[PDB]
Amino acid sequence: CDLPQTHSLGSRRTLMLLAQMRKISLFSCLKDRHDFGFPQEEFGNQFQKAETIPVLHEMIQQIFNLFSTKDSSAAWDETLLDKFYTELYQQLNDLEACVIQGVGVTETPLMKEDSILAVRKYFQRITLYLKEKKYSPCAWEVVRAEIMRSFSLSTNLQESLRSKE
Amino acid sequence: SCTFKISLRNFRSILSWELKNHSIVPTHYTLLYTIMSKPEDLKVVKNCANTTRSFCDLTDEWRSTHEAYVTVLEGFSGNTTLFSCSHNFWLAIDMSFEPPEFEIVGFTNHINVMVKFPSIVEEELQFDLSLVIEEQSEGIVKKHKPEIKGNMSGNFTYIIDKLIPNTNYCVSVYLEHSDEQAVIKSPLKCTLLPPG
Repeated sequence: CDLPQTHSLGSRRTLMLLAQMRKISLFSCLKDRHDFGFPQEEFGNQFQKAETIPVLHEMIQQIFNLFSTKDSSAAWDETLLDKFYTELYQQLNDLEACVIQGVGVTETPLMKEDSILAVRKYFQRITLYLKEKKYSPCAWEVVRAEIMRSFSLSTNLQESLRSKE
Repeated sequence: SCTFKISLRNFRSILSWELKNHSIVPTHYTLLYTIMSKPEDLKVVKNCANTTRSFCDLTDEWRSTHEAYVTVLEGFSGNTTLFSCSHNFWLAIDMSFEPPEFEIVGFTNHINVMVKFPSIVEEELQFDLSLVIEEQSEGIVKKHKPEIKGNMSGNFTYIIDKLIPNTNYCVSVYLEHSDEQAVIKSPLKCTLLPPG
């Protein structure tokens, strides 16, 4: 587990991989876009130090599964996806490490799973849109943007140092 | 053209738009922005609307420092829109930090690097980055990235040693995030310390 807050490269790398995974301009996609409603009250609220670790583990799992789909693997570049899968699994192991050890992670009530359920539902909405859009590149770009906006705010719990109040 | 360029002047993001004048010459422009989450909330920066300025600066307008703000420019030719190009920039990929002044003092055996960063409290600003001090002694290119935490709040003092007299070094100030992509190689300052 990562007890001392020295630095972090996991989120940084994953964030970069998603950036290089771009195909077209996002502003050129003003149609296949819609607020998916990224749950923040179950991410940044209450959950902070280690509390969001179980959520992140299952969240990345959803990301992994979604991107490992034959549909996603045919939308992005396999070369980038290869490292993406690697980084995702790397971070997955990093997160579950705290769950393996006797750290105060799974100490919270059913709320530790409730946040996860919210993620599964969030991704379900995404997949639903993808199905309707027939997994078009424009839709994927926005979907990727959502995952990019959500994932960044996922590890942001420790990366946040703007307001102490 | 629609060439957009952004520069960070003392933690402040200033963006400028380069437009060529073939025939029509638009003297006024309007800059709008939004988040990457959903391009449905189009917002326009005050003062940077219907103005004769070719650049727009902001301070707290960009709250999503951990996101990619999409850029859109509306080119108006007097009283009619001519063109509108779409672009996007990632702060964690660019973050061009050049304006900050940097000094270096070469002694008989050690180098005193002193970067002048904006005096600000790190506990009041979310800034995830790794400042790297570039070194080039006698042509030898080297890079050093020390503890930025609590050191980028003002004069960044870094001591470079393990060298020999007559070493001409060129120091550059750049930063990395996920990888060595944001190579903002600022004007290399070449200084020669006492020879031998």
